[PDB]
Amino acid sequence: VSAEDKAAAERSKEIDKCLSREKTYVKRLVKILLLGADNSGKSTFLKQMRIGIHEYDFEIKNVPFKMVDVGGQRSERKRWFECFDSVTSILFLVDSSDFNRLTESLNDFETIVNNRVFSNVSIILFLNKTDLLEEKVQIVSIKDYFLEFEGDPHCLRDVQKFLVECFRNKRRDQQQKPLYHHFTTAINTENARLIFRDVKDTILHDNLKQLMLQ
Amino acid sequence: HCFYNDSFKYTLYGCMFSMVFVLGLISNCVAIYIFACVLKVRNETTTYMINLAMSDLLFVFTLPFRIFYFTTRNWPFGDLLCKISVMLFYTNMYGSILFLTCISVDRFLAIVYPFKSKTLRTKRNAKIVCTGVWLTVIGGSAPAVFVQSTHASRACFENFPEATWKTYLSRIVIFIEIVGFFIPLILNVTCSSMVLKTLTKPVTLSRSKINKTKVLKMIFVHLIIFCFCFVPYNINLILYSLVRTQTFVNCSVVAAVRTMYPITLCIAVSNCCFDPIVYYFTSDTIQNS
Amino acid sequence: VQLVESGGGLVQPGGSRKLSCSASGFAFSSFGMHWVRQAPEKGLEWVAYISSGSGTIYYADTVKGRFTISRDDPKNTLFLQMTSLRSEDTAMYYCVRSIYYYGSSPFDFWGQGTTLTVSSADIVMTQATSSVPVTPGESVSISCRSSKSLLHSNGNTYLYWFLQRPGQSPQLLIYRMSNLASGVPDRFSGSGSGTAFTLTISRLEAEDVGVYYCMQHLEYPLTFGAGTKLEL
Amino acid sequence: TASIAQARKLVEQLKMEANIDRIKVSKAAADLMAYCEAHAKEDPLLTPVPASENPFR
Amino acid sequence: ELDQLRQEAEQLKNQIRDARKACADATLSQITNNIDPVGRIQMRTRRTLRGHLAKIYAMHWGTDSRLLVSASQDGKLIIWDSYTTNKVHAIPLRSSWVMTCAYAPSGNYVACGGLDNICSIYNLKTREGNVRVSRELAGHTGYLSCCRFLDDNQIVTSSGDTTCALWDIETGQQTTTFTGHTGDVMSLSLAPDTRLFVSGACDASAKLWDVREGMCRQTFTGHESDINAICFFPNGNAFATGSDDATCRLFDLRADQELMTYSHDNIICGITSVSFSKSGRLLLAGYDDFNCNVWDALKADRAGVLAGHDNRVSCLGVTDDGMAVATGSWDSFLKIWN
Ligand SMILES: CCCCCCCC/C=C\CCCCCCCC(=O)OC[C@@H](O)COP(=O)(O)O
Ligand SMILES: CC(C)CCC[C@@H](C)[C@H]1CC[C@H]2[C@@H]3CC=C4C[C@@H](O)CC[C@]4(C)[C@H]3CC[C@]12C
Ligand SMILES: CC(C)CCC[C@@H](C)[C@H]1CC[C@H]2[C@@H]3CC=C4C[C@@H](O)CC[C@]4(C)[C@H]3CC[C@]12C
Ligand SMILES: CC(C)CCC[C@@H](C)[C@H]1CC[C@H]2[C@@H]3CC=C4C[C@@H](O)CC[C@]4(C)[C@H]3CC[C@]12C
Ligand SMILES: CCCCCCCCCCCCCCCC(=O)O
Repeated sequence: VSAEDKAAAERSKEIDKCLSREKTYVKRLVKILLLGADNSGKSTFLKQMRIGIHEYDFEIKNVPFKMVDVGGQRSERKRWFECFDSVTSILFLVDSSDFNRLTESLNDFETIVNNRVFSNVSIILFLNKTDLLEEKVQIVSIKDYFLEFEGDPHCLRDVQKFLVECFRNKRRDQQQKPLYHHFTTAINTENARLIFRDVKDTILHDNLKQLMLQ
Repeated sequence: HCFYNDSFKYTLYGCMFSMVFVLGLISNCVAIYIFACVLKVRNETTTYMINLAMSDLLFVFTLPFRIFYFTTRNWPFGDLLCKISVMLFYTNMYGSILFLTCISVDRFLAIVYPFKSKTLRTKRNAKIVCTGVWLTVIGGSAPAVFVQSTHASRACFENFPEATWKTYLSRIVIFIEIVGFFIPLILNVTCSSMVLKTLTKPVTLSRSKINKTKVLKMIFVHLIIFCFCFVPYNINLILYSLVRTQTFVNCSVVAAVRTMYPITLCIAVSNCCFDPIVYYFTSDTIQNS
Repeated sequence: VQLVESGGGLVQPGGSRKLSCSASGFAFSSFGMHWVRQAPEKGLEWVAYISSGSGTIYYADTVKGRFTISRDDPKNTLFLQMTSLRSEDTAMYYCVRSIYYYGSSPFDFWGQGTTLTVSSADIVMTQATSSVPVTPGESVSISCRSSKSLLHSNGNTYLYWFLQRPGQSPQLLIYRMSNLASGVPDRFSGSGSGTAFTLTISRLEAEDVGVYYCMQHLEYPLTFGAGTKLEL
Repeated sequence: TASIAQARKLVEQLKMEANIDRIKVSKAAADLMAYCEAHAKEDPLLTPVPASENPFR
Repeated sequence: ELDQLRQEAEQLKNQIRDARKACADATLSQITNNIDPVGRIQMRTRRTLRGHLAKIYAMHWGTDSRLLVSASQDGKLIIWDSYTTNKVHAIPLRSSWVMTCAYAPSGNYVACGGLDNICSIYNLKTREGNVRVSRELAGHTGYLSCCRFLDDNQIVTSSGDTTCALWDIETGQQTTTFTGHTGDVMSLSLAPDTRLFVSGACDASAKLWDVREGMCRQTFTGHESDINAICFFPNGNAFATGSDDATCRLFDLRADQELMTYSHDNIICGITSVSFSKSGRLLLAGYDDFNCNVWDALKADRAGVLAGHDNRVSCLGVTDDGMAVATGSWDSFLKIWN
């Protein structure tokens, strides 16, 4: 080995040192894929939590989180656009108070969660603007659009149970990961915690299978 | 001189040890087959299980010499063979404890701190710790070759003079009982306690997502078996090493210790045929064949 | 790209001094640096080397134990510290930048120098000539010889050709015995064998009178030739 | 209406694509075979080189 | 009006099919049924190149047969030396979603692109000793899926908006646009003389394109699913295609037909990439079950296997001397076989 070869080897080792510096952060990040409709409170949801393919990096107690917003670009059917198979959870936003588009929202929900690429990814479901739901149910019954409602059309509990159970039936038979759901207002304060606990439970669930205990 | 009658041990050992050699030879080897070309999964837990299984097999392959000596009451080979046999026996007995404590610490690390342990749980650290354990349990049996073993029938490792027991062997017993039993017990108990406390709470799963009862039962049995097969032998070993140094003068306790020592060391050997049944051949993922 | 040196002057025997060099216009932390020296009315010779990342440091046999080299990367500066000075150290000092990887050119830029006045297994490069008159419009040839083969098992030959005009710092003409540097007209050419080398100039014109030097880079220390003068 | 022009353009493209010369399949097969045979001595993967002249030695 | 046009289109399709029927006097298997096989082929791993942090998505060789560029989804390009396994360059990208890379035939520039709909061009030989973005080319409305150099200042790209384009780098404006596909375009391949290219799209269709004109010459059909790979025979008179229906096929330009199909009854996985050898006698393919297959291109027989990767073989390449093969897979390693 001559002198110039030794110098080149040293240069290569320096590049390796930089890559090994970055690996530590790379192997500790949690990714979450955001999905919503056109009129859902997506912008206010992002804004009131002090946070093309947009990205949003932030932090909770000690974990680094990255939210990937596709921004309505999911029109690619199946070819090889499903390259988000390294995420930990898919977070859906739905507008409960607008009954007239619930069918469209349900169709969009059923088109995604039943794809083989997302087999081992959990789903979180936010239902938004509940106070407006209370205002609307008193006037307009939810029975004029769906015939499967059973109970008082003026009671919040019945309609909320109906919405949750109507969203759950669309999922596949296989049960590897759960389905969380929350009734949160447009801008609350526990949203970060609510995502944090639901991600911790998913990771613990996967560890329980990684240790041969189950 | 306190009169004790412990002549029953010679037929107590040679019978049941034989049974263990019958059982521990077929079970553990099957495990190797299942870990050779049946399971085809590679992570930390498989590393620990394969090391534990091979350690138990090495322990198995040493019993016949003890059985033959305890039945015939004659050892016409020399000092080197007896020293080697005893050293292999005890090294393979005391490596299993560390290979179980490692699994307990790994479980505690993976299902109590799930975020702060995405960098601390890799295969390289598994191999590093395994090499550390092997090196500690092989390099710890260094003074087993610095004593006179054999004392037409020539016994070995029996009827030691009272001078030896208080100059070279008591220190070895202290070393083994510090770095070999107390720390693993503390770590295992504390970690399993924290894991059981965490999983027993109506907050830390997905609202009856899976059958947590089976996990709780398995983690509870894995602690009782460990905490029952090993503690009596070490307690009685401490008492025995105290008696042989003439630190206890009462005849009742001396006779009790002497007649109880052979009753234990029979439970602790039987741990060779509990491990391949409770750790695997019970988990569903390795119950695919 | 610019390198500016400072710290020259007049000293007494046994004294100490510190030379500094400031760089401007490139990535200073990706290059290694050399300190090179020229005596009054003599040829060049190499003094010291420090690498990128401060990993390796090399000295010469006549400066070991007295001189010291260092770099400050946030401030983009190079330092040479000198103690126990002698009458043999009166000279002009140059700072050179070098980068090593597969296919690079390691001696492409030279500084401007500072003046200091004070009150074997090495490979020998001969350059047996000293001067040859010429006239414009014709061609010129220069040859050099070495005491050891400069060809390696990897198929490379380590030979460098430099030019120095009156009143200016040197510059690189050819690297690795056949490669033409950047910005150099292609009248220049180089060739040779394992121990005999030739540089050829076609259609000799102005701005080509001065001293031509050759150097080897097989192994430390780096040694220069005596230099051939070309006049019109 | 864009549909009529689109259909006309498609028809014209089909007509243009439909009027190219063609040769027999056996001639193409023979040409491919001849090319493969005329360069068989210079394929370091098909005909391995000795270890003295290998750059990944 | 429109019905008459559709009837004319049907008649033209019938004429094309009949003309393609009338030229098939004999098949390829009968002609090549009297020659020796290649035997058994064995290859070994000379080097392994480590240092990417995530999956590997593309690679390309230099024209000197020594230097390589590779792209990962951690947002990095790396330029490697292959005789010594040294790293020559490392480049961080502004957009982490990358899909393809290319290496100029002179060694001065590199290019990349992905889910940002832009093609980025980087300059490797400056006077400040660092690599900086020479240019950004924008104008597509879908993700970029391939790019290949023609010169220092002429490039060709294909996108998921069902279009291909030829750009002039020195000005930054599109020069030619190639349209006609119905689905997203997945791959390109440049001819040896650089006067034609071929494209394959998600309509089970391939098209032959002229460069100096901007029109479609011929259309090739016969597959039954998506097409993921394409390449030319060494002499520029045939090409090969690979689908996710677990078959490969060989098409000929002058004969305008399909010659041979490469498929086996024990393969039910799609194909990610194909390539040829220097003489064109061996055909190499990479599958979704982390294996590579070497076929005899004149007989349709399996002549060898390459195994040693762990997750999924995503890319292949053969040098311009036929002296090494490089594979890259989803387990973040590159391997060199010889
Ligand atoms: C990190 C720790 C690794 C564990 C390695 C332990 C290696 C031990 C080395 C040699 C074995 C000697 C251990 C001495 C303990 C007691 C020996 C024994 O087996 O019991 C006494 C027996 O003879 C009969 O004694 P007498 O009453 O004198 O007949
Ligand atoms: C002192 C002598 C007689 C004791 C014998 C030492 C032997 C049995 C020990 C020493 C080192 C041990 C090895 C250490 C590491 C491993 C790797 C593991 O993946 C399989 C078991 C294996 C391969 C062990 C097999 C048993 C082993 C070879
Ligand atoms: C006094 C001596 C004997 C105490 C020894 C305690 C041993 C059992 C403890 C100390 C260090 C611990 C290890 C620390 C780190 C890890 C890495 C992880 O990937 C697996 C668990 C593992 C490997 C732990 C297993 C248990 C461990 C090895
Ligand atoms: C005798 C010695 C070697 C025993 C060591 C026991 C092992 C299992 C103990 C010792 C120190 C411990 C670590 C101390 C601090 C932290 C930080 C906390 O945020 C996560 C757990 C973690 C990372 C602990 C994991 C378990 C640990 C590694
Ligand atoms: C009686 C001593 C027992 C030996 C086992 C415990 C000490 C050795 C284990 C140290 C490994 C801890 C970290 C792994 C190394 C690494 O991070 O690279």
